[PDB]
Amino acid sequence: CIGLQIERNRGYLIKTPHNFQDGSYPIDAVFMPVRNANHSIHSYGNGN
Amino acid sequence: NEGISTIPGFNQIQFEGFCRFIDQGLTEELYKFPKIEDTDQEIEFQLFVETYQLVEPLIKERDAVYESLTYSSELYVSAGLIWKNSRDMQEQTIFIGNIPLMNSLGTSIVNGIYRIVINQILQSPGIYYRSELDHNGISVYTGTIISDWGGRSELEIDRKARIWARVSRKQKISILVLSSAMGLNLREILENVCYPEIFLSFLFFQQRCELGRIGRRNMNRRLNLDIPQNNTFLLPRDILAAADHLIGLKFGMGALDDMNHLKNKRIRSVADLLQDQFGLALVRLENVVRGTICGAIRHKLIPTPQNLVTSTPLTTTYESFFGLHPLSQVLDRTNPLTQIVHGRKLSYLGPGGLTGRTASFRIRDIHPSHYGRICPIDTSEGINVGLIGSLAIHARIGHWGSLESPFYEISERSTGVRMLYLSPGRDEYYMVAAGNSLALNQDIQEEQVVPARYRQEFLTIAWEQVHLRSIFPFQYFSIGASLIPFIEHNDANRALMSSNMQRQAVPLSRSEKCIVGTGLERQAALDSGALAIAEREGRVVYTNTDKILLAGNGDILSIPLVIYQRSNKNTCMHQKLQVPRGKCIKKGQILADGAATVGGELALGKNVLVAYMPWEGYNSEDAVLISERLVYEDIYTSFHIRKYEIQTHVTSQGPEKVTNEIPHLEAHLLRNLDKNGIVMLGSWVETGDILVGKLTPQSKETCLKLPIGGRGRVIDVRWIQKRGGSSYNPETIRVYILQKREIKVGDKVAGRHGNKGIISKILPRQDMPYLQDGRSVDMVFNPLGVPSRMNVGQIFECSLGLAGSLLDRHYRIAPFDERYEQEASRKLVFSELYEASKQTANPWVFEPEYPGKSRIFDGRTGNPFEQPVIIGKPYILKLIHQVDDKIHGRSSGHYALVTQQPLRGRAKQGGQRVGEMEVWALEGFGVAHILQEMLTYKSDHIRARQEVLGTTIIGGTIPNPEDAPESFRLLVRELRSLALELNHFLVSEKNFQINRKE
Amino acid sequence: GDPVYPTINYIQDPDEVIDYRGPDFHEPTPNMLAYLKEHGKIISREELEKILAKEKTEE
Amino acid sequence: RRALLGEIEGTCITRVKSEKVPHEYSTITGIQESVHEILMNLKEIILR
Amino acid sequence: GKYVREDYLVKKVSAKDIQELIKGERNVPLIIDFYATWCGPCILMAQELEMLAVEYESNALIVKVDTDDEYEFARDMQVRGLPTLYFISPDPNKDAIRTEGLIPIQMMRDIINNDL
RNA sequence: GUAAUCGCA
DNA sequence: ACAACTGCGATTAC
DNA sequence: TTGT
Ligand SMILES: [Zn+2]
Repeated sequence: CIGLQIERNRGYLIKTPHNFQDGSYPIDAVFMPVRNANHSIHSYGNGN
Repeated sequence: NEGISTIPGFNQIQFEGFCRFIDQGLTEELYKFPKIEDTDQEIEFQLFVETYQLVEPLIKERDAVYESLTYSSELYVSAGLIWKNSRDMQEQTIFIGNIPLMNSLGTSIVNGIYRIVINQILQSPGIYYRSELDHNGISVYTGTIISDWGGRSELEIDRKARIWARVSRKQKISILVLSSAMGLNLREILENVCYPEIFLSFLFFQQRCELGRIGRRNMNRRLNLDIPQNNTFLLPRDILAAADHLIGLKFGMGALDDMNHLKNKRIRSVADLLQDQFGLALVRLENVVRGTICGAIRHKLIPTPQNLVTSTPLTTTYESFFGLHPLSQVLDRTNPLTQIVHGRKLSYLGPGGLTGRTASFRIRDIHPSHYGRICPIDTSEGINVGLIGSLAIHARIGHWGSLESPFYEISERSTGVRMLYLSPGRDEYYMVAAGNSLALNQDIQEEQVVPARYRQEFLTIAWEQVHLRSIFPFQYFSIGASLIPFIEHNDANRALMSSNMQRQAVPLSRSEKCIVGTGLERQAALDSGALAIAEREGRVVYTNTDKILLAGNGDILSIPLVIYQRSNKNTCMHQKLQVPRGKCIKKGQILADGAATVGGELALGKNVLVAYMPWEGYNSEDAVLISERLVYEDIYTSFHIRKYEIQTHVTSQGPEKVTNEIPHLEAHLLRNLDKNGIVMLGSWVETGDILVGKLTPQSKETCLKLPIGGRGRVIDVRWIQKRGGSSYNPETIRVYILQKREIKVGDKVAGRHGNKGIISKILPRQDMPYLQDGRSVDMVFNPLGVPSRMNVGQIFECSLGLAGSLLDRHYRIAPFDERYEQEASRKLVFSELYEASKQTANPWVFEPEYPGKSRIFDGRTGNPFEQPVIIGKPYILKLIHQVDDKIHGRSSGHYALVTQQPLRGRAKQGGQRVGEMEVWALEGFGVAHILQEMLTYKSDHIRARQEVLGTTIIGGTIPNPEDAPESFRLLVRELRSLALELNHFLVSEKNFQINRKE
Repeated sequence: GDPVYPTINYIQDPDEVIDYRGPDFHEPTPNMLAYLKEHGKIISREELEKILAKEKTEE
Repeated sequence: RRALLGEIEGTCITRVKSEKVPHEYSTITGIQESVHEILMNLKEIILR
Repeated sequence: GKYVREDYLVKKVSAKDIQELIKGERNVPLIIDFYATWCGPCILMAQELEMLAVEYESNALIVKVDTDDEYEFARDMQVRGLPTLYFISPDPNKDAIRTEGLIPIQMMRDIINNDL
């Protein structure tokens, strides 16, 4: 049996409250859904 | 029989030394013990040496390390005491004492501490024949004889024959007189010696003649003698011969001896030290037996043998040896590599050896004899440079105390192949060629030429004349240097730096193997001792985190694992199961993986994407810019465990009492304490909290507090009641906190090629430069270090790593791959990159225009960079030195009792020191007031310092101190204790009056 | 072109458990206590106890 | 590129409460993984 | 061998030992391996035979014969080359299976389980 | 508070 | 008889 | 030790 708290934020969260209510451990979370991205720009060959 | 077809065990040296010790040294020492007979009736006690039997330890190693007890064996020998009145000898077995036992890894457990015995290199006894040129005239020739104790029976020759010994402090001594005293009748002397015309024309004792077996052999070698090995004494024939050679040197018929040659040196192992310690313990035992016999005679009682002997001498001797000897050091357990590299050290400095200052320059350089036997790139940086070195991988210690190396014999014979551990002096008279044979010039292959070694020289000869060949790749290096991939492309100077920096790595929370490696990590992790290797074949019936059950041949064996332990250097030790339930394991395979080891190979770092370019100055000098991915993904997270202990020392007036309820303390603290005065497990603590609370009546509050920087969970606490000290001893309470440390600005990172840096900025992934793939680089390094420190193998590594990551391959490459062809490393690297580019169609990985270089973009603006950059995935390690450990700051807290200056050390919360080289700079700048303030009220002036806090809190101006500091006053007091006065005596220019300042 | 020395020698599987019973590894390291006991260098506590009991019974 | 990486937010587990564990660096009987390993596993739980 | 376990579990028997084993009665399958120190492939075969002996602790007997010491016996057994394995069944009416070359360990297991 | 030993740059 | 880099930090042993 |  374990309890979980779910939160919605952005970026990465540092587990600042290490000293807190007993029995609950805070885990740092990364709220970045996109893993990687890339773009490329090719010409169209339209003259002027 | 072993080590001639594979790499030998790294800990085999200590193993065989301890084995030879237990086999022969104990009996040899017990043989030389004298018969105790000190009385008129001559009551004689004897120890039957034949009945020598060691007994297994009563406790285990896991109990000795836990209870801080020594791991030793019981020596029981039957003894017979013949009483004077009884006229008979009663025979009983007595417990002489404890003898420490060595683990399979080479370490010993004494008082719960892991300690290793470093070997020592000492000059062998023998005759040496040095020469020295005089200021005016012919060169003086001298011959020195060296004994085991260290005697120096020198012999010298002047412009004339003048065979004069330098034993006496006086001008000289007659060699003929010494020979006549030896027993020569002045006729057989001239009859036996060669060139008798020169001898005839010219017109304490036990230690000098205490030549060892080794000494005897050497004497025989240099001076051809047929004296049997057994007669280990300085015979006069040896002296006569010595004289003959000496005179012969004057006429050119001789060769001087090199005292830096290995053949002239001996190696002392753990056996040699333990034998001497056992001899000293036996001497103490004989003294104690004589004393107790004298006492029993005074008390008119004939006692049993057990009453005479006490277990004190052996135990106290071995304890003092392991505690205070300069060749017994605590094992370094920062990482598995340190445990193995610590036991391979050979040291010149030590008891009976050259001190740092004493050592001449010649001593500290490589001698051609060191090839294959000693590491030429592993030394200790500092004042002891060239005095502390490691031991080659394939070396062994010989029967005669000489390091031996394995040489293949290419000479044709019945077997046609041999692997012989030739000693240092023997390999000199052989043509040893390290080159290959892949050359044909329209003639027979044996007519080809190859570089070779002969008579401590280098030359080129035909393949017909080469007797030996050095085939082993890791023969000339050590464990530290051999773990450097592409070492040929790196400078020899940076190799020492890389070997030293590999030792500093911190075991991380997670471990990953290296894509590029040398293939020695496997045996390194095998012999490190932090791995679970089965000692029996069978099947794993039960798998658990704490223990593993192995069922074989109808027997079940339980192996206990290590779960978050603590090392000597505040590094966590943990083990994880590798084999699943229901598979068979042989005797020797890996059951579990320890810290800094994954899949059975040493893993001291991670593989991260790296680009070599300058980025906005953040890479100036050496400095690294890293991304936040290493932070929020726990790539370089590590666990560090520090212990704090305070003993409950019982004073004569009152014992210490441990209570939780202690007044005069705030309610914010003491929350973690239990009913008893100790912190609870699983409690988060910080700086300034109370871990153990004590009343300390003698009341007061000698408690345990946390220092600056200590913020970790309390994993475990131990109440250790101390016993065995012949009386009630204080209890010991040891707390352990675990601090999880992430990668931060100020941490040091390094690469296996000698590249070291300190993190300077943690940029986000969006600002980091990205490749054409779209992935941001994890680190950015400065490209100007390569021409500076001459590290080219790093480029190779990076590229091969990128290739491997893409193709999912790991490369274990032996060093010096250019023995096959030219540019073998370049061909391999470019071939693997092309394949990666073709298989995963990323054209960027191999650019035909610039192989190994790609064109990346800027994360900030999105514009491509002008020139291509190197993209790779090297192996980066995180070093032990960390910013948190190095941070320090003092305002005004504590002072020394006598000096009254601020205290020293970071743990003691002390300030920084203004030395003489900084006072000089301050005086050159002209800042007199700053120097005066630092020299008086920030350091030593008690009154001024007391007033400084008040003046700063109120805000008033701080007056200039006029009184002398406590340092000057101390001097005056000291000098006046030395009957010397000192008075300031300032004179006023206004009224011409003298005023004394006290 | 292709290297003379085969690359397959350097290639190694990433998730591979190193078998220490291969041809390139030495013999397994024997535990010091068991190695000394098997050769008779160190006796067990039972043998010493039996010897002491026999010596006491003889006396 | 700068929007997809750093300007998109998500949801993740931020706090875990365990029943009868002394600390997060210990082992519980009946589970092959320690508390820290369980926290690391829960850290990689993707939610929407 | 009480304190330290033996590293290798396959014993080198002679030709007379094999003749006595075949002539006598057996309750477990028998595996005969011909090897020579010189053959390279045999170095691997020996490792797989060690693994098989560990997997079959007392349900099968595994022995090895050196061809250098017994060449005539190996020639009489119709042994063409070195990586050869002889599988002797326990019941003496069934036919022995001879395998040549390096074969996977699973093949050996299946042969011992079904064919023998 | 002193030593020993190692490291650091 | 005298002196031979500067400091810092860690450990164990008294 | 190395030299003073
Ligand atoms: Zn190379």
